[PDB]
Amino acid sequence: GKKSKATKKRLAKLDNQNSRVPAWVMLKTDREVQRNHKRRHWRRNDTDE
Amino acid sequence: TVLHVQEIRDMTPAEREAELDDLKTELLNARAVQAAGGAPENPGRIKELRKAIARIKTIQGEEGD
Amino acid sequence: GISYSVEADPDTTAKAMLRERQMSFKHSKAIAREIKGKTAGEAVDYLEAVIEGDQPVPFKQHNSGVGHKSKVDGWDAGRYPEKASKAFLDLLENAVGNADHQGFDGEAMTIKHVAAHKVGERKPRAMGRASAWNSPQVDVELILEEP
Amino acid sequence: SWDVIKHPHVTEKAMNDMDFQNKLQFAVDDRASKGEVADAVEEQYDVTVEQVNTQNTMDGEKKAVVRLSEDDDAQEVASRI
Amino acid sequence: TGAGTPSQGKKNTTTHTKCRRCGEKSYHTKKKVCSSCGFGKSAKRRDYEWQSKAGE
RNA sequence: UAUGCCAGCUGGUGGAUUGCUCGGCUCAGGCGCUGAUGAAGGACGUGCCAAGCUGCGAUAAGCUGUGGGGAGCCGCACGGAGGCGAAGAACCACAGAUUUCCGAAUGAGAAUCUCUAACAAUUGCUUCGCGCAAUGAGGAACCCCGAGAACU
RNA sequence: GCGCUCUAAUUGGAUGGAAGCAGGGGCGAGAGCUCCUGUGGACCGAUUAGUGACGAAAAUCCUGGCCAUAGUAGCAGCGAUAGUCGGGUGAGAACCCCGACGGCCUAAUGGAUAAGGGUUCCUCAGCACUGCUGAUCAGCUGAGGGUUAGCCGGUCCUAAGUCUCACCGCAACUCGACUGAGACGAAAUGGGAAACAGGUUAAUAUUCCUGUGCCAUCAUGCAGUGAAAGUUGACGCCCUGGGG
RNA sequence: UAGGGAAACGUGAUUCAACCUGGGGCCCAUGAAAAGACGAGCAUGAUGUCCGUACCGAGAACCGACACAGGUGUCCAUGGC
Ligand SMILES: [Cl-]
Ligand SMILES: [Cl-]
Ligand SMILES: [Cl-]
Ligand SMILES: [Cl-]
Ligand SMILES: [Mg+2]
Ligand SMILES: [Mg+2]
Ligand SMILES: [Mg+2]
Ligand SMILES: [Mg+2]
Ligand SMILES: [Mg+2]
Ligand SMILES: [Mg+2]
Ligand SMILES: [Mg+2]
Ligand SMILES: [Mg+2]
Ligand SMILES: [Mg+2]
Ligand SMILES: [Mg+2]
Ligand SMILES: [Mg+2]
Ligand SMILES: [Mg+2]
Ligand SMILES: [Mg+2]
Ligand SMILES: [Mg+2]
Ligand SMILES: [Mg+2]
Ligand SMILES: [Mg+2]
Ligand SMILES: [Mg+2]
Ligand SMILES: [Mg+2]
Ligand code: NA
Ligand code: NA
Ligand code: NA
Ligand code: NA
Ligand code: NA
Ligand code: NA
Ligand code: NA
Ligand code: NA
Ligand code: NA
Ligand code: NA
Ligand code: NA
Repeated sequence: GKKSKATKKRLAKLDNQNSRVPAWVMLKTDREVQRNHKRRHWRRNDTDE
Repeated sequence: TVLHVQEIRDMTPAEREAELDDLKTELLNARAVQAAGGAPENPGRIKELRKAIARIKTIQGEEGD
Repeated sequence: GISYSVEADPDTTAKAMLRERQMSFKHSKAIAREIKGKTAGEAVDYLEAVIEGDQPVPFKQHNSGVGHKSKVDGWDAGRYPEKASKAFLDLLENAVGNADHQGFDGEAMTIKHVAAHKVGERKPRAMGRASAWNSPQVDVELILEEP
Repeated sequence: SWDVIKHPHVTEKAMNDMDFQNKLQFAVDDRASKGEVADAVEEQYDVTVEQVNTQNTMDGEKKAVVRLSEDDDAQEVASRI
Repeated sequence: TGAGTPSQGKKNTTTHTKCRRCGEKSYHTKKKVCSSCGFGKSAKRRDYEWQSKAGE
């Protein structure tokens, strides 16, 4: 499928939101923050559009 | 910090444009370094370069340029 | 997790535990039951022979469908739990290790107490997926005592 | 207003182009055409731009591969910044 | 040919997409109309009283 | 005496219970419109490191002025490196600057991008020239004018 | 008449250890009241008058947790029966890698792609999670990197048809047929200006590099002032010859 | 005296996909349109921006809750016996 420059941007953002919660945030928050409640696998999940 | 408002106002419409372009170029090289795994940084500065630029711009507005 | 259910005397006794091991809980009950009263060393030789298949572990409670083994005495069914057994050897290697580091004769120490406990739920991680089925999670205490 | 050049795209592959084809790679703003990217570069660096290739990255940014004239030297340029 | 599983396999047509107006994946690209905000159908935004209990 | 029955003891599993409350629910007084000067809403950005939330908008967790406040500070968020503040910072109040794209969406088209100057469209006045203006959309419910069921 | 919540008045207890919980003693026909020990570590009553989302064994009741079932079924059945011996790495190897031997797939199990997916690609580090066993492997986990075009596509054109504006209808509209104008409507697979060869990376390649070539537009100069008639784009089904 | 190959770096033939060009037959069926191209020369120079481009394309990268025995379009229809 041929994507558009707009679509390609959204996907790019999505790929980026799909990253670990920086190692340091854990310490800064005394570990109250560990899970990325927004992890989206390519196969297991479905991105909008 | 290493730049103030009064000092920005004691400039001429040509001195700010001058100071401005200066910072930008400094900023740009700061970023260039960071991009290349820069280390000899002082993070509290690349942050300033942005605020200063803001200030110079805020002033170019007030002073009518 | 568990805590030692029995009370020991540091001057004449060693301790050892296994935590959240993913292995049959039913096999552990058997092994424990089986090696209790034995000598740390006797247990090791035993367990290794089991992992071999020359010695069968008597399955007295969880034996539905299990075929009879001629080497079982006083009983009939039994198997060769090599995974669960390899893990008891670790518990022993550790219990006998702590033993000597305390001027004891580990290999000759008696297994005064050994018991398995199902602990359940592994618990997902940060950057980690989830538990597939419901594999059992075992804990097991061991108390070595001077002869 | 928006600036044309964001910063130098520095990676192994970018190095090659630099050390081998006299090419400097940049992360530029996505609304920038090749020609705009061309000018901006010849200015902030003082050189002669021969050709510029662009690509919209899966990072939401536009990458530009800029080749300098035979006179200027990519390595020598990038070195100062 | 079952209407179930075996007919699920032909579903590779795109219809509803991210809406330029309300940001929902309800913009029907073949109809050019958002089933959520009504973008493409009306200037006023789609909204009905039955989207909630009568006395609320 | 195996397999085993009943009750207890020690440990576990489980998360009830008791205690606690940064959230709710309800009542009450006050107050009450926003938008072409482009709103409400959304997309995408923005941090030294930054995924979420909050904020902000290419001047991007912010810039300016006045007043308050005060030795501390760099949101949630307690890390690391670094920085800012007696040139009075942080923080609060009012006022101003900036304020990307889509969006009534208004030059034209388009799943938030693109193509070559624009109040598109409908109107009022009219220098009959978009020259000066109006409308559009939003809002918790309340309000006013029309259309108007069925279960029961 | 017993018990629960909170309000009030009157009156008490508690870090010299409240509530709750576990085990145990006494009272009451009983609802229940009370005490002792352990735990716990901060709240808790009594009497009177009130208050009410006030008492459960049940509803194929709801939600959560758990046991037996059971170390049982499945991990065999498909015209694709697939491995074996050595060796490498490794804490660990039936299944990760090398060699040999033996096989499997032939319109596909090969090659190129549309839709769709959306980073799944390459590299490095990992194995708690995922993989019907295992794993040193991986589409898994984490971090990095990666997609380069005048001549491949989109873009332009029009198809069935669609929308917009005007007009008209309707109580009215985000509704509705006609007419008029405008726009939209084809990425493998409609029409269409123009690219080939070789080389190159861990990952791109008619895009980058080397070589050669072609198309359009415009500017300049020369020619020509012919210029729009026409041809082309541009076409069904069946049989067949010739060139190649 | 491009390129490529370790080397040779062939020549003729038959049958001939692609491609090219014809003749015949059928219709109570008649088998798009428009942009564009040609018509209408040459030389030198300049410009040619914008979007897509990774990978899967399937008994594990798509739809089917799944690494699902299902479903899912095109071209390779000329490799040998
Ligand atoms: Cl079990
Ligand atoms: Cl009574
Ligand atoms: Cl393409
Ligand atoms: Cl003929
Ligand atoms: Mg990534
Ligand atoms: Mg059996
Ligand atoms: Mg490109
Ligand atoms: Mg049906
Ligand atoms: Mg528009
Ligand atoms: Mg009283
Ligand atoms: Mg009853
Ligand atoms: Mg239940
Ligand atoms: Mg049975
Ligand atoms: Mg075979
Ligand atoms: Mg891979
Ligand atoms: Mg590896
Ligand atoms: Mg079109
Ligand atoms: Mg075509
Ligand atoms: Mg490839
Ligand atoms: Mg490719
Ligand atoms: Mg199914
Ligand atoms: Mg499979
Ligand atoms: Na997917
Ligand atoms: Na039994
Ligand atoms: Na026997
Ligand atoms: Na026997
Ligand atoms: Na960047
Ligand atoms: Na108000
Ligand atoms: Na207006
Ligand atoms: Na963040
Ligand atoms: Na603002
Ligand atoms: Na006018
Ligand atoms: Na295997």
